[PDB]
Order: sequence, then C-alpha cells, then structure tokens
Amino acid sequence: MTQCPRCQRNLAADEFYAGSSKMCKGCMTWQNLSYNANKEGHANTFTKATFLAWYGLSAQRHCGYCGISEAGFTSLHRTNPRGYHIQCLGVDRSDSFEGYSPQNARLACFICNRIKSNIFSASEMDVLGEAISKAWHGRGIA
Amino acid sequence: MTQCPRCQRNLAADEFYAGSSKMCKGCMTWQNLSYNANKEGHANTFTKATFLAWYGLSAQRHCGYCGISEAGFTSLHRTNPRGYHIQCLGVDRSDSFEGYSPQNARLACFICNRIKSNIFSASEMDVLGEAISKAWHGRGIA
DNA sequence: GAGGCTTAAT
DNA sequence: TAAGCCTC
DNA sequence: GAGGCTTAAT
DNA sequence: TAAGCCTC
Ligand SMILES: [Mg+2]
Ligand SMILES: [Mg+2]
Ligand code: NA
Ligand code: NA
Ligand code: NA
Ligand code: NA
Ligand code: NA
Ligand code: NA
Ligand code: NA
Ligand code: NA
Ligand code: NA
Ligand code: NA
Ligand code: NA
Ligand code: NA
Ligand code: NA
Ligand code: NA
Ligand code: NA
Ligand code: NA
Ligand code: NA
Ligand code: NA
Ligand SMILES: [Pt+2]
Ligand SMILES: [Pt+2]
Ligand SMILES: [Zn+2]
Ligand SMILES: [Zn+2]
Ligand SMILES: [Zn+2]
Ligand SMILES: [Zn+2]
Repeated sequence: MTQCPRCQRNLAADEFYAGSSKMCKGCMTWQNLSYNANKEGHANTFTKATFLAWYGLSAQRHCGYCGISEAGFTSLHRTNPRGYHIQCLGVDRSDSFEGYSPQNARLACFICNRIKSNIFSASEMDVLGEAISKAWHGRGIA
Repeated sequence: MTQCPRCQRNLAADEFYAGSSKMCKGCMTWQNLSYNANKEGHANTFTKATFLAWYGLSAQRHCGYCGISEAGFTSLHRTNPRGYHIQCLGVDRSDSFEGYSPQNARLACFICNRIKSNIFSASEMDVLGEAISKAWHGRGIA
C-alpha cells in the first residue's frame, strides 16, 4: 500500500525488500536486467513498462522450472553474490544464446537459473525443474 | 599400458589425460582431493592407496547421480576453473557438512557436483540425477 | 619428479 | 571442484 | 533520487 | 545473476 519512489506505483509490502532498499522488487529487477544485459553483451528488447507488466506482482510469481513461489524461495534464505538474502525471482533467457526479450524470458528462481546455466535447454530444464519441485515439496515448501 | 611416474601403476591410455600432463587421472584426482580438503577445512580420511582402489579405472567410472560414464562426460567438453577440458569424474562429499572419506564419498561428474553444491541432499540429488540422465540419454550420451 | 595455483555461467 | 603450467 | 558495483559452493 | 551500500 506504499508508493515506489522509482516507478511511482502504488504497491503492497510484498513488492518491497525487507532490508534498507527503497526501490520495489520490479524496479530493482529491471535495473539488474539492464546492467546485466549490457555487462554480458546480451540484447534487451524489454522496456521498463513492458517488463513491469511482465513481472507482475509477488504473490503471482512462481519459478517456471520448479514452481516455487517467490515467498517459498525467500524462505530458503539463499544469498546473492554480494551476500544478501534473495527475496525475489529472476529472469531466465530460455535460449541462453539469445538476449532478454518477452519471447525469450522465463521467470526463474536463482537456484534453477544457476543450475540451467548455459548447460541445459529449457526443455531439459523443465525436466530438472520437476525433480527440484519434489525436493521443495519434500521439505514442505510451495 | 604405460606406467604412471607418480603411483608406479601399469595403466591403459584411458587412465591418462589427453594434454601435456604426466600424472594419471587417479594421481591428479588424489592431489586435488588433498589440496581441496585442506583449502576448504574438510577432513580427509582416505589414504592415497585406499583412494586409488576406490577410484578404480576409467571404463568403470560413472557419475553416481546421473549415470554418465567418464568417456560420456569427457565428450561434453566441459572446462575446469583454469580453462581446461575435464576428462575425469570427481568426488562428491555426500553429506556436504562432512569431509572426504570412504563412507561419505560418492563419484560425481562436475556438472552434478556443482548442481548439488551445498543445496541438495544426496537423496534429493538422486532425483535430480535421474532428470539429468534423461538429458544425456536425449542427446545420445551414455 | 613434487605440488601450488584460480575459480562456469548464471 | 580440476588439468595443465610453472617454479622448485 | 540514480545507478555502479561483485561474483555460491562445488 | 541480485539487494543493499556508497558515491554522486
Ligand atoms: Mg538463465
Ligand atoms: Mg559435492
Ligand atoms: Na499487492
Ligand atoms: Na535480472
Ligand atoms: Na529498447
Ligand atoms: Na508466475
Ligand atoms: Na544460504
Ligand atoms: Na538471509
Ligand atoms: Na523429472
Ligand atoms: Na525429497
Ligand atoms: Na585399463
Ligand atoms: Na577431487
Ligand atoms: Na590420514
Ligand atoms: Na562407478
Ligand atoms: Na564448455
Ligand atoms: Na575442450
Ligand atoms: Na526425477
Ligand atoms: Na531431453
Ligand atoms: Na565468471
Ligand atoms: Na567462492
Ligand atoms: Pt536496489
Ligand atoms: Pt596434474
Ligand atoms: Zn518501483
Ligand atoms: Zn526454481
Ligand atoms: Zn598415477
Ligand atoms: Zn552427473
């Protein structure tokens, strides 16, 4: 129910981080996507507006490989490369040879994203995802 | 059918590397295991002799998670962190909290070893392994 | 002949 | 974690 | 308020 | 790849 000072959207608490960040998850994920694309030499055909509509809202976000919810993934307490608790789902370039685009983008948790790496196709990763989903369901996580 | 200058064993060509290394795969893997254990603060209850018997020979080695053969994995042309073609299977500490030991050791290809990381139990990874095995069998690799 | 190294792509 | 390079 | 950063564990 | 820190 707070407004994000970056996108100006009116949003629930679950669209924000638990730490000292003032940006919403959509804005921070968009910033990362942009910086990452340029750093790695990947094209980016999303605009911020299309990305934000694509990214939707926290309670609707689930990893497209293992099915874990954003809240479920948050409860794993995974850390990012700077050492902070990961609290949102990221974006997989389905075809790892292609860039970020509406057609090539798939929502993915950081565990599945790193697993898939540039080793497995999306099709192959669909299969790994079901196996990962069984680990979560085995731990009591949705 | 060549002797390894380090262990003194009489061994087939498939127990040696394709590059400029003079050490056999068993000797190089043992060296890595020792250095890795000390670098990471893991115990190591293998002796070189028990490790070499445990490690066996190339044609018998298959990853304990995905089932890929050492030759199959070699054909993937994966690279190690120094940038060289990986030509042998490595060792997973089943319980990632425990060190290297006959009881805790499992043979694993570098793909499954990195996937399992310290995220999944051996039991959970058994399940991911079957899914990874389907990717290989789908590519025509045993 | 011995053995320290640097660290995927995501 | 993993194979070759480079200094011993 | 904008946006560059550093890089799991194996 | 991903969230907070720190310099603008
Ligand atoms: Mg990806
Ligand atoms: Mg392991
Ligand atoms: Na909401
Ligand atoms: Na991103
Ligand atoms: Na554009
Ligand atoms: Na979703
Ligand atoms: Na963690
Ligand atoms: Na945490
Ligand atoms: Na599966
Ligand atoms: Na399980
Ligand atoms: Na032989
Ligand atoms: Na090893
Ligand atoms: Na000992
Ligand atoms: Na085996
Ligand atoms: Na490769
Ligand atoms: Na190669
Ligand atoms: Na499975
Ligand atoms: Na397949
Ligand atoms: Na890298
Ligand atoms: Na590290
Ligand atoms: Pt941020
Ligand atoms: Pt070597
Ligand atoms: Zn925002
Ligand atoms: Zn996932
Ligand atoms: Zn040897
Ligand atoms: Zn494997």
